[PDB]
Amino acid sequence: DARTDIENFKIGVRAYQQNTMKPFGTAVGKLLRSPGNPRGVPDLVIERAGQDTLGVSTSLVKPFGGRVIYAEEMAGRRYTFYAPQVWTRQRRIYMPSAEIFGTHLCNAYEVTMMNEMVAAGLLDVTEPTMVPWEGLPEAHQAMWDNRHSGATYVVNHALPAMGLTTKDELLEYWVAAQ
Amino acid sequence: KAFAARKTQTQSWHEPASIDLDAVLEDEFLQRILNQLEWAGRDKAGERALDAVRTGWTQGMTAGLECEAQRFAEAIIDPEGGKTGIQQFMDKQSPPLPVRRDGVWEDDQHEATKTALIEAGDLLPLGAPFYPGVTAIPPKQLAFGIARDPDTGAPRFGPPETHERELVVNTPKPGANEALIYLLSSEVNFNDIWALTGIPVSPFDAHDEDVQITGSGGLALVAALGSELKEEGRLQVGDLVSVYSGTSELLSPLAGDDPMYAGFAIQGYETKTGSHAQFLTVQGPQLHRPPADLTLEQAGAYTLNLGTVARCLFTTLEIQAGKTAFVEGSATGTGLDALKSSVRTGLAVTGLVSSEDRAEFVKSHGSVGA
Amino acid sequence: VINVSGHRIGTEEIEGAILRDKALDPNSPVGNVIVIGAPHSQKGVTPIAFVTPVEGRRLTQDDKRRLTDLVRTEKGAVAVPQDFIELSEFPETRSGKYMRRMVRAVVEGGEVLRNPESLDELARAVDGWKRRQSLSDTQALFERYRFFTIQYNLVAPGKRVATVTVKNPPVNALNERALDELVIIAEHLARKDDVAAVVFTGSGTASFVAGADIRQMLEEVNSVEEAKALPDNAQLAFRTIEEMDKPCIAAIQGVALGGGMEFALACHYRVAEPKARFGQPEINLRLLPGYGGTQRLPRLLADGGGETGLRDALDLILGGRAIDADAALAVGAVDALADGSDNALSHAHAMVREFVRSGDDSALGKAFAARKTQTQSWHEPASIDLDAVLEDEFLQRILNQLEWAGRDKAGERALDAVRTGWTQGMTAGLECEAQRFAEAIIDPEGGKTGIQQFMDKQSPPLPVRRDGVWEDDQHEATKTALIEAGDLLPLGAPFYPGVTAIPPKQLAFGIARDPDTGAPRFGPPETHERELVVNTPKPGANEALIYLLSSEVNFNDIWALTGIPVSPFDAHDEDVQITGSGGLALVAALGSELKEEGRLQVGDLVSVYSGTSELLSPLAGDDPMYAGFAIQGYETKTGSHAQFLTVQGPQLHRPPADLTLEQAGAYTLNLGTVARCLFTTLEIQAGKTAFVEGSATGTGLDALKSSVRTGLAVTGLVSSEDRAEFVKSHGSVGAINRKDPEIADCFTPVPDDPDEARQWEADGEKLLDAYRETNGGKLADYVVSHAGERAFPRSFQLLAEGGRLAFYGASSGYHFSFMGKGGEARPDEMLARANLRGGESVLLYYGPGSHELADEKGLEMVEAARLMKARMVIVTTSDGQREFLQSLGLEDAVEGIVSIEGLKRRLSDFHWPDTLPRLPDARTDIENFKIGVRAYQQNTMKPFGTAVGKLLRSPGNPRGVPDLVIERAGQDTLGVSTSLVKPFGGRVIYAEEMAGRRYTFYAPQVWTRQRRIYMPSAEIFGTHLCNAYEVTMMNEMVAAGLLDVTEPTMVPWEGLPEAHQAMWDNRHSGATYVVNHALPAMGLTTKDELLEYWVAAQ
Ligand SMILES: NC(=O)c1ccc[n+]([C@@H]2O[C@H](COP(=O)([O-])OP(=O)(O)OC[C@H]3O[C@@H](n4cnc5c(N)ncnc54)[C@H](OP(=O)(O)O)[C@@H]3O)[C@@H](O)[C@H]2O)c1
Ligand SMILES: NC(=O)c1ccc[n+]([C@@H]2O[C@H](COP(=O)([O-])OP(=O)(O)OC[C@H]3O[C@@H](n4cnc5c(N)ncnc54)[C@H](OP(=O)(O)O)[C@@H]3O)[C@@H](O)[C@H]2O)c1
Repeated sequence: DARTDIENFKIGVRAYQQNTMKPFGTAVGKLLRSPGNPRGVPDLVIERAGQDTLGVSTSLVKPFGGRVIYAEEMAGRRYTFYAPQVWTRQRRIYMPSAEIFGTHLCNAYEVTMMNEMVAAGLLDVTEPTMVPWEGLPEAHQAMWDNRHSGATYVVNHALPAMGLTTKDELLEYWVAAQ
Repeated sequence: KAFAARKTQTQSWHEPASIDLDAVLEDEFLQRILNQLEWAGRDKAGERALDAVRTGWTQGMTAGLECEAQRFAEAIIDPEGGKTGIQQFMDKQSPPLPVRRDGVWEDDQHEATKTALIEAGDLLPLGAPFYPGVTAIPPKQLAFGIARDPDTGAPRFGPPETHERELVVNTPKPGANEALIYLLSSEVNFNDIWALTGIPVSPFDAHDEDVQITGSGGLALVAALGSELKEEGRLQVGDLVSVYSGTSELLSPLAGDDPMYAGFAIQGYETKTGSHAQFLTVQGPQLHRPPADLTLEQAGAYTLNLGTVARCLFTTLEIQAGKTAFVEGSATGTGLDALKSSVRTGLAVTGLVSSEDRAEFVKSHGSVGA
Repeated sequence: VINVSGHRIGTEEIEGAILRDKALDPNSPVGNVIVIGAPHSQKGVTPIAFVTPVEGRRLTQDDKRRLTDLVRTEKGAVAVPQDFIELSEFPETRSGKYMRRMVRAVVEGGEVLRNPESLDELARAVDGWKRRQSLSDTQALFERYRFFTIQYNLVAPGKRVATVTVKNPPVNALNERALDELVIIAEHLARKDDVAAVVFTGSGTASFVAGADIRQMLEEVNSVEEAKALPDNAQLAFRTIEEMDKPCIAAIQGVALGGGMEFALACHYRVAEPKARFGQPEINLRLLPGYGGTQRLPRLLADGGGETGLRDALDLILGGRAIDADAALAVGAVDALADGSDNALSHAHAMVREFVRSGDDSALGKAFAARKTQTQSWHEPASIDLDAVLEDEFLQRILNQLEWAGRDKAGERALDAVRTGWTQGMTAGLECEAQRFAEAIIDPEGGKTGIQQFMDKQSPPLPVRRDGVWEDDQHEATKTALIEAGDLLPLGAPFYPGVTAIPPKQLAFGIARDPDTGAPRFGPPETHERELVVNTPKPGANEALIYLLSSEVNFNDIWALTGIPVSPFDAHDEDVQITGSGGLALVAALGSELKEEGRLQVGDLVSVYSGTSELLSPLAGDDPMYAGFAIQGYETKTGSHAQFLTVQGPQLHRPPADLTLEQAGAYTLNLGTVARCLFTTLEIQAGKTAFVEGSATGTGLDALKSSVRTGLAVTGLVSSEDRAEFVKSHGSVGAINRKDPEIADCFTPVPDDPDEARQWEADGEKLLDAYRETNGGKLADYVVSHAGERAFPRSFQLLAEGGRLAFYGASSGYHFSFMGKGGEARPDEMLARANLRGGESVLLYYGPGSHELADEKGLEMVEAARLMKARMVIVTTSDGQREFLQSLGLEDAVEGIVSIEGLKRRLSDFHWPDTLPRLPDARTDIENFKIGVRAYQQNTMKPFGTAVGKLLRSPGNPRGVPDLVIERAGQDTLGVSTSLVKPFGGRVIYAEEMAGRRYTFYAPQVWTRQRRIYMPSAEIFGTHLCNAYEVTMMNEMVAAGLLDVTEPTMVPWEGLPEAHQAMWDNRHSGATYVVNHALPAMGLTTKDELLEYWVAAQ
């Protein structure tokens, strides 16, 4: 685990890449080379229920929509993969009766859609637990220790009072506080 | 003029220099480095370096160059030199280099520097009112994050409550597509912690700065705009805006597909600076108009957690009303935003918690169970 | 009873109006209401509305805003609550009665026993409220006028700075009331010793001040007394600012035009944004500068530039054209520009800061003392010979143009004002200017005509600028002169990026305005498309400069060159238009941000995509085509038919390497449009059939080959047998000759008489027999249309059951028509097809053709949309139909209803057409075509969209635009519905038997905004060009062989006009044309082969 022993964790990640993914991707890449796919990366992997190579396949398939499929019976077997390879690159695994879709943050257009839904009521902004500037380290630690005092934290930088709702209220309270 | 001047410059380098090399080497920081080289096993290389510097400095560049080449060839084949240093760099096990002069953060000198800069007009106190277009943008600012140890150069990672420190850093200048914003608040997200701790990846590996400021989101005022943002005419100095933390290659043809797939990076977590600071530079499309009916505490609180949940539920999963949904961590952060959002979408949402209080909490948000 | 500022009003009257929400909305969060008169600093007493909500309900700010407009519409704006205070409960007595006095006592602070503990919750809310009011009445930061805001800020312990911001929202125009406020503001701030300096600016990013209110000078000035008030008020404000004893900076963040330019000139220092533009367009309305322009502009520019300064000032007044900010600074009309991340307002305040700290040593203190001296000298006669300067030959070309455009008497008035002050002093000029301005306004042959023409879009052109004179006699002589010096490279000259100096002048093909009249010289390409000498552009931060080796020859060029149906000059302010959408070029220079990107490099061989968009908008992540999109060369001022060009980074692409140089920059516009049409819009599938218009040339050919290569049974429309053979040789199942005498006469629009229309449909029977004989009994599953008005109806008739037509053009005309296809469907299913989502805004027509209040299908549609959680507005025919619906308890579904009958009652000139009104072809009759379109917009759309919008406005849809329209087959309002529904994906759906009826709409409303129409048995999707990501997918498929570039028919530089005309006449000598600029040979395949053949030539 990267917490208890990070120097040996980094070595294991590198050995995986250098002795498995790089040699294997190179060989596959030479055969998939084409004017349409210069780097020779698979768009889709057909995995097989009778082995546990899913980590390699998710790590080799193209980033951002790369797909891995199973068609055979997977009952009674364990499969494994490296989590960041699927979510941070948003890769998809289609199985006969189940699907695992990686997802990572959002793009700026989806934010505008989100705020459109917040305006329309379809979404609801959880009211944050406000924290002073000095309380930020404690809020981080409270999250890390799973001792949340509320649903979600926000640090106050320069809000003169809580409850304000317009820019003009902000500036007005500032000149009043002096 | 330049070639004729350089001609006379080089021929003067063949004669001993008129500057005292020994005196400058007494500099406190140049000494800090030497001790750092000792700590990192490069003290021998340092000696060879200063030998060639000193040789050429007193016997002419020629005599120096001759010396430099011999030490370099010796250093390579040296079992304790290049054979160790190069293998170390190539196995990603190299000790850190020292910091730069402009990157020394010492705990005992922070509060003095803060107050001195505030005595001058060089740093605004925290919470200070800022009227865009009127208030002078200070050159310095306060912020939270991690810095490299001045003595060893290693990132001072650790538990947030003891290692996330308030620091005096520079106020950034926006590029042509960037805005400078004065932060009223900042989102407190878990990616802040992964960085501050260095688990499982060091944020310093993605940039070449001696300090890391985290922070992905918040409420801000527009303080300045790059030339192209003014051409766009969407934003305006003085606008109250919430911050979206995603950054991408806005000039890539691939933007039509998804900016997430065009050199994407989360600010504060995968960039040198973030929103846990007084001032921040952001790309244009990071700034948004908050929904009007929200309070100022609400406006800068949700764009990371709720934006992620929105993509997860409506883009990736494409959830269908009436269906069942199982959410982890349904009582805090993203889990709660997902719990709430799926309930409102019309699903039969069940939540996972680690306390009976949290189970009642999610049942009061419309869950069929906990 | 409360006395709201002497207005006696009962609290019950206010309470009742608030309670009406419960009678209008069965889901109202309002439960109980009490209204109290709370003490107010000035109003004396002001009504506060305490409300307890329904169980579980909260009182949103959208609710308070609705309950506020409710008292307004019911009683009056005087009886409006200042705030709405929510409470958990009211003081209830033994039995339940509400103790109004208890609440009144607490609010009023008086001495209130018989009831529960609610009393504490009131005080808490009254306390909180009474404190927000104290802060409002004591705040000294903002002074809020109707069209201005003053923001004070402490700079030194006794010196405040004042920021006066103009705010009249569309363009910050100054109407009379704003001049009234601006006088008071200037006089007040002048007397405040508290205020050390003043900074004027405008809100928003578009305009500082773009002029006086033009409509007001026409509709509210019917006498000289009324007219004289506008100069008199405006000049007094500007004189007050000018003569003030404090530095007054104009921070110009947008355009400063007309009165806004006169506003800035009144100030002591001027700092502007590089995007700001400046001018005096009053002459365009047969007026003149009336707020000081005829005095401060020639005086200011003459002090800076001597005789020439005066000349330059006469250019701006008599010509009336605007200049960019670099020119304004050069001539001396502004003093500084805010480069980089600096902005006008901050810059100004930094000058005030340095002035408070250094006084007269500051740059602002010197400018202020200097201006003082400057102003007083304007009050004496000027030293420059005016009559002599007016002998300048270009000033004469302007005067001769004013007579041509009917503005000579306006010019005479302006020179009179100029000359009066130039000889007698600013004061005499300002008096004469003011009188002449007011005389011109009321003058029937002046303002009354000019303003009318301007608003109705019937003004003649203004002259060209002094620097925009292209005379054909001069071209070849100027070209050689520039070439012989180091300023212009000969056409086809080698260019080694990073080595060859960039010439300042260049050659290009395009259209210039006539130097005598200012009218664009539109005409047939071979006679009117001309080679001109223009400037080599300079790239912006996100832009690149490229040296064009070849150039795509596309139809949009021709539409631009001929000014049909739209002038390319309406979208910019230059004196020359250059077309050209795509080509092959080298990279010559990269802006700061394209060097940061790292993708492009100086020297790269690249193909050009013609799409431009707001790269920095958040909406990029959706589709760049929906983020301020515009095609270069056609919808922008410059194009690729030139030596040099500037483009956005995303326009430049790496061509497939296995292509030749001729192909590389030859296909992107066409095949890219075809790509989005086939693979994105239609989503064509293998095994289906398809019908492709113009299959033998251009986009049609690209579509044919691409559809064949995806595995479809493509037949092509064709006009000559020789082309039908050519099309068949590309793997098609067949072709059809639209000119064959057996079917030629049937390719026409659908007549108005419904009986003729159904006969028209029969007359296409021979056509469908032809198609079917070649497709094993089947009709077209897909259709690609672009010919337009005279082929779309038949192309639609060729569709199969459940087929999908797309189109991206309409060469024959934009008046589209089609006979509906048999088939009925459920509103349920149709809204599903259109992917109706909860929260989207829907428009539904009720009682479409009749006055009978029963429309069973109409109610079914309401029920369908209601079940999908849709914000609905209903449009009925009559008031009886509207009142019929109001008894069906649809309040939880429809946000409102409006009847066409009601709009006709309230709007004399509102027109509801039975069908798209036919207009004269722009080819034949341009001016009357332009007149008819704006009649539709002004008398049909703008009224009907406003009424609908006001009922659909919500936070999620601030501008109240329908996301989808449920049309009705019994009417032909499709032109309205396609014009109203949001652009970029908007949808209209039919769910009823459309057979035997005609339906009409305006072509560009569907394709250029890519709106979709769903019908039971057919679908019409608009498509348009493509985004730069789709281009990467195109070249990707090209390299992979899934797509094939058609070899371009290469023509020389001198042949581009003929090549364009060949396309226009359908006299093609090949498939598509490309113009060669600097390709030394044909068959080259690498950049290094290009440069090596250049050296071999020299
Ligand atoms: N890819 C992205 O873009 C993105 C975006 C946002 C967040 N994240 C990541 O998602 C994770 C959550 O972030 P957050 O904002 O929601 O943090 P949070 O507010 O602190 O909540 C984390 C939740 O995890 C639950 N939890 C902890 N250990 C668990 C376990 N062994 N099994 C089940 N639940 C456990 C806890 O709930 P209970 O104890 O009640 O069960 C806790 O509420 C983080 O790792 C974050 O880095 C990623
Ligand atoms: N929306 C967009 O982005 C976009 C993009 C590209 C092009 N366009 C437009 O689509 C149209 C074609 O562009 P292009 O480059 O392909 O032009 P093109 O190369 O000149 O070909 C147009 C074809 O249309 C056919 N045609 C002319 N009149 C016809 C009629 N009354 N009925 C049926 N067919 C007729 C002709 O073939 P036959 O006469 O042999 O039958 C002709 O070959 C133009 O109007 C263009 O403005 C739009």
